[PDB]
Order: sequence, then C-alpha cells, then structure tokens
Amino acid sequence: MQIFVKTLTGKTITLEVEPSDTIENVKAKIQDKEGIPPDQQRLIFAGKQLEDGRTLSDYNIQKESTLHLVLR
Amino acid sequence: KEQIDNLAMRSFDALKTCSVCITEYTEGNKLRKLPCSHEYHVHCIDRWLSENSTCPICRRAV
Amino acid sequence: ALKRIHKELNDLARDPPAQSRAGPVGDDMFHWQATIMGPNDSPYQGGVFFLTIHFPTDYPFKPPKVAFTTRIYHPNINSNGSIKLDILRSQWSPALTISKVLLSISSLLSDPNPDDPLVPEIARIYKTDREKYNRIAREWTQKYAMLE
Ligand SMILES: [Zn+2]
Ligand SMILES: [Zn+2]
Repeated sequence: MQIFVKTLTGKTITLEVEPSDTIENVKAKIQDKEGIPPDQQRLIFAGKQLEDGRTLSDYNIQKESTLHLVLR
Repeated sequence: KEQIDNLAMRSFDALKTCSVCITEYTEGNKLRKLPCSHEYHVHCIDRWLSENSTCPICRRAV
Repeated sequence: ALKRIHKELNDLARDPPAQSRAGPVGDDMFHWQATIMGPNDSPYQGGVFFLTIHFPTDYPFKPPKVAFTTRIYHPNINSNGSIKLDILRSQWSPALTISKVLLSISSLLSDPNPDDPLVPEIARIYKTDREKYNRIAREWTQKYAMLE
C-alpha cells in the first residue's frame, strides 16, 4: 500500500510499503527518498510514538494513512 | 534585500495555501518560488528571509 | 500575527491533537495555556502536564516561549519549565504551528535526549541508573499531575 509521511513543516512524501514492514524499514525508505538518516527520525501516528521493530499492522496503519515525522 | 529581489517572483489559477500565514492565495497576490520548489507569498517569505536564510519547509539554504 | 494565532486556534477546534489541548486563557489571545497527556509508554502515563505559551508580536517569525508549569522529572526540562527543543530556538520555522510543537513535546516525553540535556543530573541518572529515573519520574508524575 501507499502511505504519506508529513514532516512538521509540511514536507509531504509518499511511501511504497507493505503492512509487514517494520518502522525501521519505513525509516530506511524515508532515507531512500529524502536522504535523512533513520537515527534522526521519529515517526508518530495517532498521537502515539512508533517503536522500532513494530510493524504497520501493529498500529492498524492502512491505505492512504499519514504518519508525522519529527527530526532531531 | 536585493538578494530577495533576485528571486523567482511571478503573478497569480491555483489556490492552495501559503504555509507561513496558512491562507489561500487570491488575486493580487504575487508568489515567490524557491529553488527547492517551495512557493510562498512574497510578503511572508520576504519578512522571513530578512533575518534568516532557510526555506521554511525543507530548511534548504537560499 | 493575530490572524495566524486565530487560525491555529480554529484549526485546533476542528482537529483536536490527540493527547494535547491548547487555547487562550482570558481575553488575551497572545497568552495560551495547554495541557499534554503523558505518553502511555512513558513513565509519565496518566499524568496531565500544563504549559504556558507566550507569543511574540512578530509571530510566527519568532518561536513562542513555551514552558512547563507542571513539574516533571525529565532530562530536557529544568525547574523553570524551559524546554531544550530544536524548533523552539535555532530550528524554528514559520511553517510550524502550536499543534506541531505539542506533537514534538509529546515525542520528547516519549523519547528523551540525554546526550544534549538541560538537567545534567537527570541525564546521568537516566543513562546510568534507569530504574531510579523511571521510579522518580513516575512518582513525580503521580505527585504533580494526578490526584486532583
Ligand atoms: Zn503567506
Ligand atoms: Zn525548501
């Protein structure tokens, strides 16, 4: 499925993902598209911080869902 | 200030929303597009770049 | 300036930012108060932390003074409530809103940063004796953000 990742400023990127993808894999794809290392990324969905190692299906992330990205 | 003048300033079409003031573009507004493809109000990006040198969205320097 | 603040307030009215609420105190639109719910993973779970938000007259071109009025045991928050956060100083951008700042603060509550701390003692305790950190933080939350 495709998802959206929006930074706080408003930088909107579209990601190609599998529901079985871990959050670290999503951060790796974010680095592929935008070029920010994953250790500096913090992903949030539904007001909940996403743990590294958890899958998209753990959080019920579905089609056209929007994550929020916090830099560091 | 002349560095601000030497920027991709164009006339008004599309509406969208300027990320700074969070307002829809209308007639009479003049848009300014940065090399980082980000477009803003001329007024807003001018008052921003007067004391900073980064794009408000992706933080690329201008 | 003022219309930007009113627009942010209306957008908060339309879209409540989950574990965060914010709004003006009295007839002063430039002084806001906010409440943040402690992250459920964090030892701050169950607590409600208050914050004062002072907007400058040239907002959003200057970041607001955001400070914790509720005491909290966090390495990035001192007793004066000041927050060592990137976007409240050097990394500020006029594209940011109060909702996004509150999201950042909730993320900081979930995932602290002890390597660039504001209270070095709590940073030492956090990186060397995590049991003591979590214990003192949980009892701080229960003593200053619960009961009443
Ligand atoms: Zn504008
Ligand atoms: Zn840019």
